[PDB]
Amino acid sequence: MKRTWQPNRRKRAKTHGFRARMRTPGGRKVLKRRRQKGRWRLTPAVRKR
Amino acid sequence: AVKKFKPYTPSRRFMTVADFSEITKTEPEKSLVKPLKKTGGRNNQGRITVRFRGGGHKRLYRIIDFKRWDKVGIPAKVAAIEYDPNRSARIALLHYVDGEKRYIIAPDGLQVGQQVVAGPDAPIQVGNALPLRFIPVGTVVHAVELEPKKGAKLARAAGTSAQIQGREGDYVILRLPSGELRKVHGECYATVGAVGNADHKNIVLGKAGRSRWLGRRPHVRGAAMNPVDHPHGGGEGRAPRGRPPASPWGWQTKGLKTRKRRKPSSRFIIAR
RNA sequence: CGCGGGGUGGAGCAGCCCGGUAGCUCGUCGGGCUCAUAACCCGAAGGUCGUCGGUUCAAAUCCGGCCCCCGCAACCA
RNA sequence: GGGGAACCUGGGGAACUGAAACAUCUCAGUACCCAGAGGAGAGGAAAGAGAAAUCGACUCCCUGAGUAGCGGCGAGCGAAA
RNA sequence: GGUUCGUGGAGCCAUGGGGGAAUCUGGGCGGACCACCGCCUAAGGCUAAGUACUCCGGGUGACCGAUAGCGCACCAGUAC
RNA sequence: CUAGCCCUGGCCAGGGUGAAGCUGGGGUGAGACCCAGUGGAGGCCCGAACCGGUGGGGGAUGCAAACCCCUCGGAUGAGC
RNA sequence: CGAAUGCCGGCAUGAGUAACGAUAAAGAGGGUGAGAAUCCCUCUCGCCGUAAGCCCAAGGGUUCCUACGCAAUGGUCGUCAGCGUAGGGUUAGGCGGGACCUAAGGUGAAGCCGAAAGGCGUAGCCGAAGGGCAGCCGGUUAAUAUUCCGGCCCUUCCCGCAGGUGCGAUGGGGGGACGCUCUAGGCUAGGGGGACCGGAGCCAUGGACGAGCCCGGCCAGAAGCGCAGGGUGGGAGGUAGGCAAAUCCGCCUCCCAACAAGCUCUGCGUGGUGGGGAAGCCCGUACGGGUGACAACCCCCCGAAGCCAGGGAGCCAAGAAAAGCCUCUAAGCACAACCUGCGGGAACCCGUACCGCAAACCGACACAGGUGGGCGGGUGCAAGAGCACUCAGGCGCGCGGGAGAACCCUCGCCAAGGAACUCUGCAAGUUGGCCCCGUAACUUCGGGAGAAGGGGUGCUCCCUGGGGUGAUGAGCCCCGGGGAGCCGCAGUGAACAGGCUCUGGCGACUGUUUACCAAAAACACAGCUCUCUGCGAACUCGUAAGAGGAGGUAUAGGGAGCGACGCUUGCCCGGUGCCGGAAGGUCAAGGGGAGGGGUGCAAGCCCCGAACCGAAGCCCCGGUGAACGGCGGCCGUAACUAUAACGGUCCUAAGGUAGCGAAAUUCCUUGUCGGGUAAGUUCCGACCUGCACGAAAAGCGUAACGACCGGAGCGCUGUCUCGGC
RNA sequence: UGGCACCUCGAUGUCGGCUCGUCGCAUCCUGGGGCUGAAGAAGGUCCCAAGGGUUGGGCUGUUCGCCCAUUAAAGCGGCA
Ligand SMILES: [Mg+2]
Ligand SMILES: [Mg+2]
Ligand SMILES: [Mg+2]
Ligand SMILES: [Mg+2]
Ligand SMILES: [Mg+2]
Ligand SMILES: [Mg+2]
Ligand SMILES: [Mg+2]
Ligand SMILES: [Mg+2]
Ligand SMILES: [Mg+2]
Ligand SMILES: [Mg+2]
Ligand SMILES: [Mg+2]
Ligand SMILES: [Mg+2]
Ligand SMILES: [Mg+2]
Ligand SMILES: [Mg+2]
Ligand SMILES: [Mg+2]
Ligand SMILES: [Mg+2]
Ligand SMILES: [Mg+2]
Ligand SMILES: [Mg+2]
Ligand SMILES: [Mg+2]
Ligand SMILES: [Mg+2]
Ligand SMILES: [Mg+2]
Ligand SMILES: [Mg+2]
Ligand SMILES: [Mg+2]
Ligand SMILES: [Mg+2]
Ligand SMILES: [Mg+2]
Ligand SMILES: [Mg+2]
Ligand SMILES: [Mg+2]
Ligand SMILES: [Mg+2]
Ligand SMILES: [Mg+2]
Ligand SMILES: [Mg+2]
Ligand SMILES: [Mg+2]
Ligand SMILES: [Mg+2]
Ligand SMILES: [Mg+2]
Ligand SMILES: [Mg+2]
Ligand SMILES: [Mg+2]
Ligand SMILES: [Mg+2]
Ligand SMILES: [Mg+2]
Ligand SMILES: [Mg+2]
Ligand SMILES: [Mg+2]
Ligand SMILES: [Mg+2]
Ligand SMILES: [Mg+2]
Ligand SMILES: [Mg+2]
Ligand SMILES: [Mg+2]
Ligand SMILES: [Mg+2]
Ligand SMILES: [Mg+2]
Ligand SMILES: [Mg+2]
Ligand SMILES: [Mg+2]
Ligand SMILES: [Mg+2]
Ligand SMILES: [Mg+2]
Ligand SMILES: [Mg+2]
Ligand SMILES: [Mg+2]
Ligand SMILES: [Mg+2]
Ligand SMILES: [Mg+2]
Ligand SMILES: [Mg+2]
Ligand SMILES: [Mg+2]
Ligand SMILES: [Mg+2]
Ligand SMILES: [Mg+2]
Ligand SMILES: [Mg+2]
Ligand SMILES: [Mg+2]
Ligand SMILES: [Mg+2]
Ligand SMILES: [Mg+2]
Ligand SMILES: [Mg+2]
Ligand SMILES: [Mg+2]
Ligand SMILES: [Mg+2]
Ligand SMILES: [Mg+2]
Ligand SMILES: [Mg+2]
Ligand SMILES: [Mg+2]
Ligand SMILES: [Mg+2]
Ligand SMILES: [Mg+2]
Ligand SMILES: [Mg+2]
Ligand SMILES: [Mg+2]
Ligand SMILES: [Mg+2]
Ligand SMILES: [Mg+2]
Ligand SMILES: [Mg+2]
Ligand SMILES: [Mg+2]
Ligand SMILES: [Mg+2]
Ligand SMILES: [Mg+2]
Ligand SMILES: [Mg+2]
Ligand SMILES: [Mg+2]
Ligand SMILES: [Mg+2]
Ligand SMILES: [Mg+2]
Ligand SMILES: [Mg+2]
Ligand SMILES: [Mg+2]
Ligand SMILES: [Mg+2]
Ligand SMILES: [Mg+2]
Ligand SMILES: [Mg+2]
Ligand SMILES: [Mg+2]
Ligand SMILES: [Mg+2]
Ligand SMILES: [Mg+2]
Ligand SMILES: [Mg+2]
Ligand SMILES: [Mg+2]
Ligand SMILES: [Mg+2]
Ligand SMILES: [Mg+2]
Ligand SMILES: [Mg+2]
Ligand SMILES: [Mg+2]
Ligand SMILES: [Mg+2]
Ligand SMILES: [Mg+2]
Ligand SMILES: [Mg+2]
Ligand SMILES: [Mg+2]
Ligand SMILES: [Mg+2]
Ligand SMILES: [Mg+2]
Ligand SMILES: [Mg+2]
Ligand SMILES: [Mg+2]
Ligand SMILES: [Mg+2]
Ligand SMILES: [Mg+2]
Ligand SMILES: [Mg+2]
Ligand SMILES: [Mg+2]
Ligand SMILES: [Mg+2]
Ligand SMILES: [Mg+2]
Ligand SMILES: [Mg+2]
Ligand SMILES: [Mg+2]
Ligand SMILES: [Mg+2]
Ligand SMILES: [Mg+2]
Ligand SMILES: [Mg+2]
Ligand SMILES: [Mg+2]
Ligand SMILES: [Mg+2]
Ligand SMILES: [Mg+2]
Ligand SMILES: [Mg+2]
Ligand SMILES: [Mg+2]
Ligand SMILES: [Mg+2]
Ligand SMILES: [Mg+2]
Ligand SMILES: [Mg+2]
Ligand SMILES: [Mg+2]
Ligand SMILES: [Mg+2]
Ligand SMILES: [Mg+2]
Ligand SMILES: [Mg+2]
Ligand SMILES: [Mg+2]
Ligand SMILES: [Mg+2]
Ligand SMILES: [Mg+2]
Ligand SMILES: [Mg+2]
Ligand SMILES: [Mg+2]
Ligand SMILES: [Mg+2]
Ligand SMILES: [Mg+2]
Ligand SMILES: [Mg+2]
Ligand SMILES: [Mg+2]
Ligand SMILES: [Mg+2]
Ligand SMILES: [Mg+2]
Ligand SMILES: [Mg+2]
Ligand SMILES: [Mg+2]
Ligand SMILES: [Mg+2]
Ligand SMILES: [Mg+2]
Ligand SMILES: [Mg+2]
Ligand SMILES: [Mg+2]
Ligand SMILES: [Mg+2]
Ligand SMILES: [Mg+2]
Ligand SMILES: [Mg+2]
Ligand SMILES: [Mg+2]
Ligand SMILES: [Mg+2]
Ligand SMILES: [Mg+2]
Ligand SMILES: [Mg+2]
Ligand SMILES: [Mg+2]
Ligand SMILES: [Mg+2]
Ligand SMILES: [Mg+2]
Ligand SMILES: [Mg+2]
Ligand SMILES: [Mg+2]
Ligand SMILES: [Mg+2]
Ligand SMILES: [Mg+2]
Ligand SMILES: [Mg+2]
Ligand SMILES: [Mg+2]
Ligand SMILES: [Mg+2]
Ligand SMILES: [Mg+2]
Ligand SMILES: [Mg+2]
Ligand SMILES: [Mg+2]
Ligand SMILES: [Mg+2]
Ligand SMILES: [Mg+2]
Ligand SMILES: [Mg+2]
Ligand SMILES: [Mg+2]
Ligand SMILES: [Mg+2]
Ligand SMILES: [Mg+2]
Ligand SMILES: [Mg+2]
Ligand SMILES: [Mg+2]
Ligand SMILES: [Mg+2]
Ligand SMILES: [Mg+2]
Ligand SMILES: [Mg+2]
Ligand SMILES: [Mg+2]
Ligand SMILES: [Mg+2]
Ligand SMILES: [Mg+2]
Ligand SMILES: [Mg+2]
Ligand SMILES: [Mg+2]
Ligand SMILES: [Mg+2]
Ligand SMILES: [Mg+2]
Ligand SMILES: [Mg+2]
Ligand SMILES: [Mg+2]
Ligand SMILES: [Mg+2]
Ligand SMILES: [Mg+2]
Ligand SMILES: [Mg+2]
Ligand SMILES: [Mg+2]
Ligand SMILES: [Mg+2]
Ligand SMILES: [Mg+2]
Ligand SMILES: [Mg+2]
Ligand SMILES: [Mg+2]
Ligand SMILES: [Mg+2]
Ligand SMILES: [Mg+2]
Ligand SMILES: [Mg+2]
Ligand SMILES: [Mg+2]
Ligand SMILES: [Mg+2]
Ligand SMILES: [Mg+2]
Ligand SMILES: [Mg+2]
Ligand SMILES: [Mg+2]
Ligand SMILES: [Mg+2]
Ligand SMILES: [Mg+2]
Ligand SMILES: [Mg+2]
Ligand SMILES: [Mg+2]
Ligand SMILES: [Mg+2]
Ligand SMILES: [Mg+2]
Ligand SMILES: [Mg+2]
Ligand SMILES: [Mg+2]
Ligand SMILES: [Mg+2]
Ligand SMILES: [Mg+2]
Ligand SMILES: [Mg+2]
Ligand SMILES: [Mg+2]
Ligand SMILES: [Mg+2]
Ligand SMILES: [Mg+2]
Ligand SMILES: [Mg+2]
Ligand SMILES: [Mg+2]
Ligand SMILES: [Mg+2]
Ligand SMILES: [Mg+2]
Ligand SMILES: [Mg+2]
Ligand SMILES: [Mg+2]
Ligand SMILES: [Mg+2]
Ligand SMILES: [Mg+2]
Ligand SMILES: [Mg+2]
Ligand SMILES: [Mg+2]
Ligand SMILES: [Mg+2]
Ligand SMILES: [Mg+2]
Ligand SMILES: [Mg+2]
Ligand SMILES: [Mg+2]
Ligand SMILES: [Mg+2]
Ligand SMILES: [Mg+2]
Ligand SMILES: [Mg+2]
Ligand SMILES: [Mg+2]
Ligand SMILES: [Mg+2]
Ligand SMILES: [Mg+2]
Ligand SMILES: [Mg+2]
Ligand SMILES: [Mg+2]
Ligand SMILES: [Mg+2]
Ligand SMILES: [Mg+2]
Ligand SMILES: [Mg+2]
Ligand SMILES: [Mg+2]
Ligand SMILES: [Mg+2]
Ligand SMILES: [Mg+2]
Ligand SMILES: [Mg+2]
Ligand SMILES: [Mg+2]
Ligand SMILES: [Mg+2]
Ligand SMILES: [Mg+2]
Ligand SMILES: [Mg+2]
Ligand SMILES: [Mg+2]
Ligand SMILES: [Mg+2]
Ligand SMILES: [Mg+2]
Ligand SMILES: [Mg+2]
Ligand SMILES: [Mg+2]
Ligand SMILES: [Mg+2]
Ligand SMILES: [Mg+2]
Ligand SMILES: [Mg+2]
Ligand SMILES: [Mg+2]
Ligand SMILES: [Mg+2]
Ligand SMILES: [Mg+2]
Ligand SMILES: [Mg+2]
Ligand SMILES: [Mg+2]
Ligand SMILES: [Mg+2]
Ligand SMILES: [Mg+2]
Ligand SMILES: [Mg+2]
Ligand SMILES: [Mg+2]
Ligand SMILES: [Mg+2]
Ligand SMILES: [Mg+2]
Ligand SMILES: [Mg+2]
Ligand SMILES: [Mg+2]
Ligand SMILES: [Mg+2]
Ligand SMILES: [Mg+2]
Ligand SMILES: [Mg+2]
Ligand SMILES: [Mg+2]
């Protein structure tokens, strides 16, 4: 029953990435409230090598 | 001609493929004068704009010569005839003395080893390219420029052929494959002859499959969709149009002329 | 049994909406033409305008009931 | 060059609702988007107001006034001296 | 488009398009318009103060008192 | 996730039928054509993986927010 | 505050009830321990084996190993653990990425466009399981190893010495470079054998010390050699092309060479040399360690879908780029510089534990689901990755114990009958592999065909014909034919393996579909017609720029409808649509001002406003039906009745032709006749008063296909009589 | 078959079949019995009386119904 969540590092760092948010003017605003709100994680955690 | 197949399978009972007799000796293309990575993909930046396009065999573009006036005088021996998968018509690979090789959308009657050339000088004969106005009024030609030095454009679709009717001051009258009569500038080069493989029009795809090979995706009829999707759709149990036949977008499809009126192009044309 | 149209000499239609007279084609009847019939020519006759009541000075024609004929409707159940 | 809770100017700019239906009208130049400004910003020394031959840059508060007016003259909106 | 002004007798201040002056006996305004009579000088620019806000610091409360009070008095914008 | 398309890779046991072409023979003025043999075609056939999901039964606070079992469809293609 | 299926919290009821997550299965003796069916050990037993076993990628992130433990988590127990605490553990120039390349796509100097945010976009840059690039076999740890160590073998950089040479670019050229299907010639992994070689041992219960039983008979390896095969003509003249230049490529001409030889480059053997190396027996918690050995390490046969590989043949749908790498010359420099030897140095960053078809990934769970790549042994069954059993290896699924009721599930069998069951033979049966007979209508000649329906199939001895490896013989494998004979109820002896005919409707056909109630007669489809489009095409996305169309150009693009194929596709443009009409009527801003008005003492300043000139559209004239659409009513007549070819009359734009027809269309209607059945509202054939068929929303047919829907029959059956065990 | 709409629209699942029945009598059969246009045998009709029986098939989703073959008979109706 193949589900909705199929993990993929690149796909995730490239989609909701920090540099991604910066690229777009809407991305910026996200962070902006994420900061204002006082979140410990602005972007999702996902690493590599 | 065209080969037919014994019906040892349905979808074969009617299939026919163009024979490749004059396909000279080839198969592989000249890797200099072409090919070029051909950017395949059925739409513009983003959305799709030409429905039912997609998939279907890989393809390498053949950068063919469309302005022979480049090398006036310099002649060429017709090296061979190749299959180009980007155009109904066949093509000719020629060797100029100059040492430069080019491909020329090949005309009917064209023979390997035979010779040809371009320029005012040139003799009126299959393959030679001349400024329209230096052509014998009434001699059919193919590959024709529209406005001088702006490349070839009319007639280049297999069996296609334009014909001189007469000339006026600068222009010469031409009857394009559309029966339409038009005037073109004398300076526009045209290469005498008449394209070839005039049979293409007689191939029978045979099976839904082959239409995908070419790269043509299944085409949904309007009367199948739903109102939201198309002007022809709903109530079902089949149904007549119920309004003048329309396009997905709304314009009448049978009749309604679309050539814009106030065009500059007119004043140079006289009916289709 | 809802809604709409209609029923005029032997046949098929018009007249009615804007009430006072009922017209047309065919057929029917007499005369002619032809050896004779048909065709054709001349002339003629022929109708409670479904039916019962009502409106008016007067009704096919305007109003109402009854009857018959045709068209559409009879759905969510 | 980017940031800053609100406040500020400008460039854009809705709809639900109200009208006991809805279409002009209202909700509103409101929400939200964008750019810029700074501890403020805006405005500011008259081609002004208005009837007094009068006042005298701008800004902000109270009155004037829910007046004058505006308005499917409906719902409602609403100054300045 | 703005003004109370939704074409209305619609002026005034802005303009997108078109036409297109003048230099002070020149030129705008006083709610169509004209004549009187007044008012003011447009098409460059700057300017404190009084005003608004409160992330931050402090003071008070006929304010709350751990289901209340900020979502968090507790390592919460966390765990999840 | 799901739909489509673009770039680059991968996958499809084993069987079966046997097209065109060739070669020889036959035939004819020359042919078409007729035989064998070779040959290997095809949204061709039987059938695993693989992709499906036809009928029936179970499951129905499940093993499971779509599953299990038997049984079927396609399987070099508009294939996965 | 009692109520808002109110909000938060707590605790009840059902209930000691249903459950405890695949019916692959367990049993005993020792151990340990406060306490064990549940943990360690050993012996039996069962299950997986194209796996339920190995290796890799993603994802997960310490779950790896070890020492202590058991409150909680493990659907029971727990002395165990993937759980708690603590400590170890993941070692490279050559493996994978980065210091190399380019794909789609991103981004993007120029430059374009946008009210702002921002949208495009040339070169370049980023971008990979694609390209390019230097390593194998062993030993070692509790836990890492193509990294540590051993043996053998390579790769670039910098410097140095010796020797060649016009050396040299981000530029020119070559190459890299490429499809699908079918294939050859050799090899290899891998496997089967052996009368031969090496081995601890065993003769058990009647028999055998036998060319017996049983275990094992290899792996890596530079140079040079061989044995396969891939690559590539050498010269000389010219030269106007490869956007500078070339001695290079590309062209012409002439010499030699020519299904080769030569030079090259792989693979495969062999190779100096190095390493491994059962069974069984002995210790032994664990699960390793000796011994076997100075182990032997040889011969045949089968053999890849893997290698040689850019090999070959055939076909059309005609099959990436860039760098490395060669070569050619530019500025330069020619004491440089490259090229070749040989020495000596230099050689970074990140990953490397462990699970990995799963109790460690995606499914809230130790969830009977889902997850890409490679290896995946042996025997048999015609083949195979199938089926049955079994190696290596790994498991008995984290609740058990007894009983032996109903009832449910899954399964087996059955008297006689056989579909009488039922909406329907739904379900279940029947049939099923292979070899050989033998097969009808109809047909688009292919098909229908595995049509149907038959027989054979085991084992023993004899005779004999062909293949491949040796060599033309031996053995070893692989294809046959004939002749006798044995035994069972039965010989594809178990497991995998069509039930079959006849005749209708729909769709031609293989395909698609409502992920999670519909797979269909619906969609698609080749094909046919219509209509737009002459190229800065038409159409589509976009405010624009730009882009798709297309690096296409009417044998092509877009839009629509029908929908293989055959035979056909009637009549009507009155209304609507679309096409054509340089005339008319109407027609808005605008032009034009007849003439009127408000003001001033006036010059003037301001307003109106009729002619008449003024588009497209509309009206008006024509066309057009595989454009939207439409395609009559009433009376009357013939040698008996009946009907009605014929007629009369209204009405129209015209008044349904062919062909079909109680139909996927028929209301009345189980229409009326025939056919099938003992009996037939359905079914097949007819007839036509077609409520309300009918010609590309096609008409009527049609071979072949349909997990489509309907009606017969044969076979066989627990579907049923009617249940039973 | 309807009319009314009274409880139920925070839900009272509708035809038919199968299974399991049970009740009524306005008795289909078998028991009594009066009449009779009752010789007999058969019937007709009406009165008592359900105690117990009340078949199997073909066509239809059918209930009903039409048939085939029998029978002592092949009852009708209530129980959402
Ligand atoms: Mg989820
Ligand atoms: Mg992805
Ligand atoms: Mg090629
Ligand atoms: Mg290239
Ligand atoms: Mg984009
Ligand atoms: Mg493909
Ligand atoms: Mg098409
Ligand atoms: Mg279609
Ligand atoms: Mg539809
Ligand atoms: Mg849409
Ligand atoms: Mg629409
Ligand atoms: Mg429609
Ligand atoms: Mg319909
Ligand atoms: Mg024409
Ligand atoms: Mg009524
Ligand atoms: Mg009458
Ligand atoms: Mg007479
Ligand atoms: Mg007469
Ligand atoms: Mg009268
Ligand atoms: Mg009267
Ligand atoms: Mg309705
Ligand atoms: Mg209904
Ligand atoms: Mg800022
Ligand atoms: Mg604003
Ligand atoms: Mg609204
Ligand atoms: Mg309202
Ligand atoms: Mg409303
Ligand atoms: Mg307002
Ligand atoms: Mg200020
Ligand atoms: Mg002031
Ligand atoms: Mg208010
Ligand atoms: Mg108004
Ligand atoms: Mg306004
Ligand atoms: Mg004024
Ligand atoms: Mg202006
Ligand atoms: Mg003045
Ligand atoms: Mg002004
Ligand atoms: Mg003014
Ligand atoms: Mg005034
Ligand atoms: Mg003033
Ligand atoms: Mg100034
Ligand atoms: Mg200031
Ligand atoms: Mg404070
Ligand atoms: Mg304090
Ligand atoms: Mg208190
Ligand atoms: Mg709180
Ligand atoms: Mg706080
Ligand atoms: Mg605190
Ligand atoms: Mg998927
Ligand atoms: Mg799809
Ligand atoms: Mg792919
Ligand atoms: Mg064959
Ligand atoms: Mg010959
Ligand atoms: Mg043959
Ligand atoms: Mg042949
Ligand atoms: Mg062969
Ligand atoms: Mg197939
Ligand atoms: Mg098939
Ligand atoms: Mg299958
Ligand atoms: Mg595989
Ligand atoms: Mg299923
Ligand atoms: Mg079920
Ligand atoms: Mg159930
Ligand atoms: Mg099948
Ligand atoms: Mg198959
Ligand atoms: Mg209360
Ligand atoms: Mg209970
Ligand atoms: Mg119980
Ligand atoms: Mg459960
Ligand atoms: Mg229980
Ligand atoms: Mg369990
Ligand atoms: Mg035990
Ligand atoms: Mg024990
Ligand atoms: Mg156990
Ligand atoms: Mg054990
Ligand atoms: Mg032992
Ligand atoms: Mg096996
Ligand atoms: Mg597999
Ligand atoms: Mg398991
Ligand atoms: Mg990982
Ligand atoms: Mg996890
Ligand atoms: Mg941990
Ligand atoms: Mg240990
Ligand atoms: Mg322990
Ligand atoms: Mg515990
Ligand atoms: Mg547990
Ligand atoms: Mg559990
Ligand atoms: Mg426990
Ligand atoms: Mg475990
Ligand atoms: Mg632990
Ligand atoms: Mg090393
Ligand atoms: Mg690795
Ligand atoms: Mg470096
Ligand atoms: Mg570095
Ligand atoms: Mg580079
Ligand atoms: Mg890089
Ligand atoms: Mg690119
Ligand atoms: Mg930029
Ligand atoms: Mg961009
Ligand atoms: Mg790059
Ligand atoms: Mg490659
Ligand atoms: Mg690579
Ligand atoms: Mg490389
Ligand atoms: Mg490497
Ligand atoms: Mg080697
Ligand atoms: Mg390990
Ligand atoms: Mg190792
Ligand atoms: Mg080493
Ligand atoms: Mg080397
Ligand atoms: Mg030197
Ligand atoms: Mg030298
Ligand atoms: Mg050189
Ligand atoms: Mg030089
Ligand atoms: Mg260079
Ligand atoms: Mg170089
Ligand atoms: Mg190059
Ligand atoms: Mg090729
Ligand atoms: Mg081979
Ligand atoms: Mg070997
Ligand atoms: Mg071997
Ligand atoms: Mg073998
Ligand atoms: Mg063996
Ligand atoms: Mg052996
Ligand atoms: Mg061996
Ligand atoms: Mg032996
Ligand atoms: Mg031997
Ligand atoms: Mg021995
Ligand atoms: Mg020995
Ligand atoms: Mg021995
Ligand atoms: Mg010994
Ligand atoms: Mg011994
Ligand atoms: Mg011995
Ligand atoms: Mg013995
Ligand atoms: Mg042995
Ligand atoms: Mg042996
Ligand atoms: Mg080996
Ligand atoms: Mg070796
Ligand atoms: Mg040469
Ligand atoms: Mg030369
Ligand atoms: Mg040159
Ligand atoms: Mg040059
Ligand atoms: Mg060679
Ligand atoms: Mg070699
Ligand atoms: Mg080697
Ligand atoms: Mg060697
Ligand atoms: Mg050794
Ligand atoms: Mg050993
Ligand atoms: Mg050893
Ligand atoms: Mg011990
Ligand atoms: Mg032991
Ligand atoms: Mg030893
Ligand atoms: Mg020893
Ligand atoms: Mg071989
Ligand atoms: Mg292979
Ligand atoms: Mg091969
Ligand atoms: Mg290869
Ligand atoms: Mg090849
Ligand atoms: Mg070769
Ligand atoms: Mg120089
Ligand atoms: Mg040097
Ligand atoms: Mg060197
Ligand atoms: Mg060295
Ligand atoms: Mg090193
Ligand atoms: Mg490791
Ligand atoms: Mg590892
Ligand atoms: Mg595990
Ligand atoms: Mg593993
Ligand atoms: Mg799996
Ligand atoms: Mg796997
Ligand atoms: Mg595993
Ligand atoms: Mg476990
Ligand atoms: Mg977990
Ligand atoms: Mg478990
Ligand atoms: Mg699982
Ligand atoms: Mg899990
Ligand atoms: Mg899948
Ligand atoms: Mg899978
Ligand atoms: Mg194998
Ligand atoms: Mg064996
Ligand atoms: Mg096997
Ligand atoms: Mg056997
Ligand atoms: Mg087999
Ligand atoms: Mg298996
Ligand atoms: Mg098995
Ligand atoms: Mg064995
Ligand atoms: Mg084992
Ligand atoms: Mg495992
Ligand atoms: Mg065990
Ligand atoms: Mg269990
Ligand atoms: Mg386990
Ligand atoms: Mg038995
Ligand atoms: Mg049996
Ligand atoms: Mg029986
Ligand atoms: Mg029997
Ligand atoms: Mg039977
Ligand atoms: Mg029978
Ligand atoms: Mg039956
Ligand atoms: Mg029956
Ligand atoms: Mg029955
Ligand atoms: Mg049936
Ligand atoms: Mg069945
Ligand atoms: Mg059988
Ligand atoms: Mg059988
Ligand atoms: Mg035949
Ligand atoms: Mg048979
Ligand atoms: Mg048989
Ligand atoms: Mg035997
Ligand atoms: Mg003999
Ligand atoms: Mg023999
Ligand atoms: Mg032999
Ligand atoms: Mg061999
Ligand atoms: Mg034999
Ligand atoms: Mg005997
Ligand atoms: Mg026998
Ligand atoms: Mg026998
Ligand atoms: Mg068998
Ligand atoms: Mg058999
Ligand atoms: Mg069997
Ligand atoms: Mg079987
Ligand atoms: Mg079968
Ligand atoms: Mg059929
Ligand atoms: Mg039918
Ligand atoms: Mg179909
Ligand atoms: Mg058809
Ligand atoms: Mg569909
Ligand atoms: Mg599907
Ligand atoms: Mg569905
Ligand atoms: Mg389904
Ligand atoms: Mg299907
Ligand atoms: Mg057609
Ligand atoms: Mg547009
Ligand atoms: Mg088209
Ligand atoms: Mg077209
Ligand atoms: Mg259709
Ligand atoms: Mg059709
Ligand atoms: Mg018409
Ligand atoms: Mg018309
Ligand atoms: Mg007309
Ligand atoms: Mg027109
Ligand atoms: Mg005017
Ligand atoms: Mg005017
Ligand atoms: Mg005046
Ligand atoms: Mg006056
Ligand atoms: Mg004035
Ligand atoms: Mg006009
Ligand atoms: Mg009009
Ligand atoms: Mg009709
Ligand atoms: Mg009929
Ligand atoms: Mg019938
Ligand atoms: Mg019929
Ligand atoms: Mg029918
Ligand atoms: Mg009958
Ligand atoms: Mg029957
Ligand atoms: Mg009948
Ligand atoms: Mg029809
Ligand atoms: Mg019709
Ligand atoms: Mg027609
Ligand atoms: Mg039609
Ligand atoms: Mg038909
Ligand atoms: Mg048919
Ligand atoms: Mg199909
Ligand atoms: Mg009632
Ligand atoms: Mg209700
Ligand atoms: Mg309730
Ligand atoms: Mg309820
Ligand atoms: Mg029922
Ligand atoms: Mg009684
Ligand atoms: Mg009696
Ligand atoms: Mg009966
Ligand atoms: Mg039936
Ligand atoms: Mg009853």
